[PDB]
Amino acid sequence: GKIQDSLSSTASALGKLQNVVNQNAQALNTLVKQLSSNFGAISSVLNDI
Amino acid sequence: DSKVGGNYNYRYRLFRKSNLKPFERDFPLQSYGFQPTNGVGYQPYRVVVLSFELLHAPATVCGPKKSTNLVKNKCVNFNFNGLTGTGVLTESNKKFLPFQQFGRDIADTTDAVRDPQTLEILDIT
Amino acid sequence: IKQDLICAQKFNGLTVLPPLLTDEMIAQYTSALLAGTI
Amino acid sequence: AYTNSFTRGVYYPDKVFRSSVLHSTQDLFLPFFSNVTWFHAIHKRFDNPVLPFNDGVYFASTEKSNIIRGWIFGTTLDSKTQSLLIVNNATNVVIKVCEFQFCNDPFLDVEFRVYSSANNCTFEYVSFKNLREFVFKNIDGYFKIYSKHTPINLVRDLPQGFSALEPLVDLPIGINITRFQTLLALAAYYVGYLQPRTFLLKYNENGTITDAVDCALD
Ligand SMILES: *[C@@H]1O[C@H](CO)[C@@H](O)[C@H](O)[C@H]1NC(C)=O
Ligand SMILES: *[C@@H]1O[C@H](CO)[C@@H](O)[C@H](O)[C@H]1NC(C)=O
Ligand SMILES: *[C@@H]1O[C@H](CO)[C@@H](O)[C@H](O)[C@H]1NC(C)=O
Ligand SMILES: *[C@@H]1O[C@H](CO)[C@@H](O)[C@H](O)[C@H]1NC(C)=O
Ligand SMILES: *[C@@H]1O[C@H](CO)[C@@H](O)[C@H](O)[C@H]1NC(C)=O
Ligand SMILES: *[C@@H]1O[C@H](CO)[C@@H](O)[C@H](O)[C@H]1NC(C)=O
Repeated sequence: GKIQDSLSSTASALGKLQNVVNQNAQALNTLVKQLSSNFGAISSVLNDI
Repeated sequence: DSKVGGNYNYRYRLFRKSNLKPFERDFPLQSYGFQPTNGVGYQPYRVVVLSFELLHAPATVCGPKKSTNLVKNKCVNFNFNGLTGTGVLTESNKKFLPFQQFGRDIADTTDAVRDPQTLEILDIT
Repeated sequence: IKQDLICAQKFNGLTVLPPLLTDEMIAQYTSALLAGTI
Repeated sequence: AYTNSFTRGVYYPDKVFRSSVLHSTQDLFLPFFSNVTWFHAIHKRFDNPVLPFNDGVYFASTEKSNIIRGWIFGTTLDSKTQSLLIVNNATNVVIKVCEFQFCNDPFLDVEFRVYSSANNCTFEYVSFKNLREFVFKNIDGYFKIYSKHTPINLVRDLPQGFSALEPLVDLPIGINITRFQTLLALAAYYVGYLQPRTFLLKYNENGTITDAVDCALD
């Protein structure tokens, strides 16, 4: 029963899991964010170029 | 522009304290020696610079291209005011304020457009 | 089944495959192991 | 006088719709909690001084009975150079770019004693209880005006609240502007100076930005 209340009370006990999933998103996020990067060209969009 | 007597109406700023900022306009003024006997490199040459600015803002000036009937539900090649891409076009409830014409996604890629002929906001997927 | 951040990631070719063992078969395995233990 | 500009000077930075997203943008915005200069229109107090215009200016006007009725922009204000005059007179709104010859104290009466001559005219167009937020900006020959109106019930201060500003008009005046002066009718008005700052805007599902955050306030 003490576990049932504990998991119902705290949210950090599952940190080791969220730390995984968050990263799976975060790296994906920056993997999309690099599309906005121009890398030195005159425009960062392909159809513009 | 090379009258025989010397078209001295044309002149250039010979001296200035510091280099001026780009696209700025202002004895410091000396006349050109434009005469018909002047050689190549010394003759008068007219210059016109077309400094068109194209950040995604309501466009108003561009060449002859015939617009055609717009279709929905079927993904096609599209070109709105020079913005070229491919995708489906669907009626969008994303309420652009009267100044917005394009919408961009997280990837800095367009996902919503205002048609230049009918003032309607359309989602692109 | 895709038919938002998730959609923006997906549209650029970044797709997510589903795990073979869905949550139901994982729960069944857990229940089996628990029953065996008890 | 000076007043703390708690949460003002924010405008939509671009013409892109977004919703439920935090967006970072670098643009000439008003820094939060800055000392904006305060002018009054009492009875007695009719101050209409000429204020410098650099890197864009945010204007706020707590008004009743429509006292503030326009603005002038220039660099010499003596017909030596061009100047842009925006007026909302009892018939309509008129904007006009000319080498105007101005009076020492330009004002309107309920008269049009604002300028005495217009030599060379190039661009022309003819169309407390209230609060008007304007943000003026002059970039590469294009003068942009953002404008928002809001009802208020306050006595002698800028309300502490948040409201995004929306663009209304962009003019290709292309003239050099260094100073400005508001036009009064014979209320209170705050002036603040815009700085290049990076901001964080929170779009909500409806697409109207709800929160703004400085990257260098503290
Ligand atoms: C604009 O006017 C100011 C003040 O007269 C002057 O210092 C500045 O050089 C002018 N800019 C241009 C581009 O002429
Ligand atoms: C252009 O489009 C608008 C909106 O559809 C319409 O009212 C107008 O008549 C059109 N003009 C021409 C010349 O097609
Ligand atoms: C604002 O006013 C306060 C109090 O007088 C002063 O301490 C501070 O330096 C001022 N800040 C600015 C930006 O003028
Ligand atoms: C307001 O200004 C316009 C533009 O100059 C002018 O035509 C009109 O007569 C003015 N109205 C009044 C009441 O002064
Ligand atoms: C104003 O117009 C007159 C008449 O064309 C001209 O002589 C003068 O140079 C102009 N002043 C300017 C453009 O500042
Ligand atoms: C969006 O606007 C609707 C209509 O007024 C309102 O009911 C809703 O609460 C708004 N939501 C947000 C997040 O502003």
